[PDB]
Amino acid sequence: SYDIQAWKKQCEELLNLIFQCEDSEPFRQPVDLLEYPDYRDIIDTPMDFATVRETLEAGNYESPMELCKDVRLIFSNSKAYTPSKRSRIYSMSLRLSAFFEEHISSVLSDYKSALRFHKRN
Ligand SMILES: CCCCNC(=O)N1CCN(C(=O)c2ccc(C)o2)CC1
Repeated sequence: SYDIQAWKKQCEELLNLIFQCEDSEPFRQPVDLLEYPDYRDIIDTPMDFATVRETLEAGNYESPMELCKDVRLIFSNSKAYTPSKRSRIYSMSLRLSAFFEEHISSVLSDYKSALRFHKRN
């Protein structure tokens, strides 16, 4: 399965599944600084799933590893901003992270395998 370009549509489909998850609602658009006035005191690099989808559709990811780094930043931002491990929005992030990691692992493996096959000779 050595298609070097296959990751892009695989990531589009996984983003569609994440947008159908009720657990993604807080992560679909940038944090409102009006409602969370201290957000940018703590978070130096905002990230949301609409920004990830737009970056992918612009052709501004070279690899699924770059997309994976931005999605993991959504989750690390939620962990850094939460006042408690028992917060609603943080708990939604942990379930969504487990779902994302379960589905991205084959996308990364197949891409890296395809690149190794491309350089085989
Ligand atoms: C305007 C449409 C939604 C915008 N998102 C949004 O407001 N947030 C999601 C990110 N965030 C957190 O990760 C987080 C962790 C713990 C708590 C209370 O928030 C801050 C809130």
